[PDB]
Amino acid sequence: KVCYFTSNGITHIDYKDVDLLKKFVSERGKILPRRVTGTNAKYQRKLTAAIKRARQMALLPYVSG
Amino acid sequence: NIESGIAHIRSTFNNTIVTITDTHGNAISWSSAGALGFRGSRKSTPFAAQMAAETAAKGSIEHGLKTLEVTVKGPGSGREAAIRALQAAGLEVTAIRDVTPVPHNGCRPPKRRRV
Amino acid sequence: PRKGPVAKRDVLPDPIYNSKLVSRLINKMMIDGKKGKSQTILYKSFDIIKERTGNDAMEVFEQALKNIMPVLEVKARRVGGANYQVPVEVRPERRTTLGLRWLVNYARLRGEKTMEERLANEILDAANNTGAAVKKREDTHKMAEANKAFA
RNA sequence: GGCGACUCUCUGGUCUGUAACUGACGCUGAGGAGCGAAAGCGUGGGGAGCGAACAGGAUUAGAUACCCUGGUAGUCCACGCCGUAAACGAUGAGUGCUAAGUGUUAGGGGGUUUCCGCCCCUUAGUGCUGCAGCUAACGCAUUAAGCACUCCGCCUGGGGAGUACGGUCGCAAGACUGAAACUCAAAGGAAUUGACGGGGGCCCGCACAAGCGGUGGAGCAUGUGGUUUAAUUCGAAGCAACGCG
Ligand SMILES: [Mg+2]
Ligand SMILES: [Mg+2]
Ligand SMILES: [Mg+2]
Ligand SMILES: [Mg+2]
Ligand SMILES: [Mg+2]
Ligand SMILES: [Mg+2]
Ligand SMILES: [Mg+2]
Ligand SMILES: [Mg+2]
Ligand SMILES: [Mg+2]
Ligand SMILES: [Mg+2]
Ligand SMILES: [Mg+2]
Ligand SMILES: [Mg+2]
Ligand SMILES: [Mg+2]
Repeated sequence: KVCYFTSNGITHIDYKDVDLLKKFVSERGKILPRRVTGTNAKYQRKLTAAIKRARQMALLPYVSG
Repeated sequence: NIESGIAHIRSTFNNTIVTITDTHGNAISWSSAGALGFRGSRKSTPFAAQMAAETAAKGSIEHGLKTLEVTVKGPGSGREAAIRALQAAGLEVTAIRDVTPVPHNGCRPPKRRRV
Repeated sequence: PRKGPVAKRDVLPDPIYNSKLVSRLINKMMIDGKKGKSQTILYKSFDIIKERTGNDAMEVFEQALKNIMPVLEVKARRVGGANYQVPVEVRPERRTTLGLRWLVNYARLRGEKTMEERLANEILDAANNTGAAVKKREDTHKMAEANKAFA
């Protein structure tokens, strides 16, 4: 596996960048593990924050199917 | 006499629901676990799930029901047998629902049984 | 036994009808190793079948078996602190066994004086889809279908 | 001790690198002061879910339990009190020194390389394995239970007893401090061999299951118990005594 954020050289994850965050959630809406996505620990923290901010303002869903 | 309808899969250790309702959730006939004069452990068998599902299906056929949209909500005891029984008429399971709390310990569950 | 299945011993077919199926019955009916008495009863009972009906006794007898022989039986099973009579498919070998046993058992409980008559009369009752050995086959099925839940 | 949705406000520490500055300014620390899970307590709120007590239903010889149905305090909030836990790594703090191997968290430097990436080195955590050494053994092993030095706390057979008395603290519950008489010849630790388990695994035997025929009921024979007798001779007692010597 390889980290999307380390490989592409992304050092900051916007909550508003929806299309990026859709790569790291399930069909149902649940945040995908590091085992599946292969992302780094530091980015997985930054990502998770971004997901949770997105869900607050209805950019991403809590639960959906 | 409505064409389309719903059923609602929600399964635990030994509890499952699948009532026959309309598109807007107005009831017509009902299936959930038993209902059929079965009692005790027999009530939670996969066999008894079939006979509950058939009996609610044949109740709804008389209301001109042709198709049943069913949900998905985790695995359990007698869920697959209940679908097989409903495929006497034939239908689909498109939707996927859930009964889970978004907190681990949203409400505090009752204490573990010492048995 | 623990080791495995065992070689099931074979019986010879019989000096009139040429029937393994009916030599077995002599042996079910036999008491104290008196095979002569059981042969005599059988053969006498089959005469009596042929006179009353007109058809071949063997035939009526094999018609009778079909009605007596069960297909499903319950089996006692302790699970927790309550018994669940579980339904099981009867093996082809065991079907005959339960067939003949019930025929011979319920034959002996009839009110006719002689055994040859009791056997004959019971064989005819099974062919009529009534009697005691049939009612037994009905009652085993009722219990099996009542506990159809289990598998 | 603990801390897990999100956001903002205020705020503490740690790590890395750099060495411009300070120039032993350090370590430990009785008493003291503070913080301190849960339960508990006070006042005022709140109360979905859960649920001591309590009630009912079962279960059972009984069942003031386990299981079921309810359910009060409490669990939550503010402020105050309490100051204890197997508050555990059952391992005081500081410092140095003493093979390796491999994960992982947050950094740093340096390779060929455009980065990504790979590789080497390195600091501080966090794990696993394992040298020497240590250990009663189990085990510990650069996150030492090794080798050293400093300072603090604590132990001195088991009971009696964390009790009594006194004292301090506390609204109370109680906490802390803490004996003796008397009594025993053991309490203990680790490991070993067994046996056992309503532990696990694998097997076997008319052990069960599948069958067939009995015994237990009757009369009688026989042995035994008991009772009786002048004596009812002695011996055999679950299986493995009782048509046994
Ligand atoms: Mg002191
Ligand atoms: Mg509390
Ligand atoms: Mg209170
Ligand atoms: Mg309760
Ligand atoms: Mg203590
Ligand atoms: Mg702790
Ligand atoms: Mg301690
Ligand atoms: Mg200090
Ligand atoms: Mg048996
Ligand atoms: Mg007797
Ligand atoms: Mg004697
Ligand atoms: Mg003796
Ligand atoms: Mg003996």
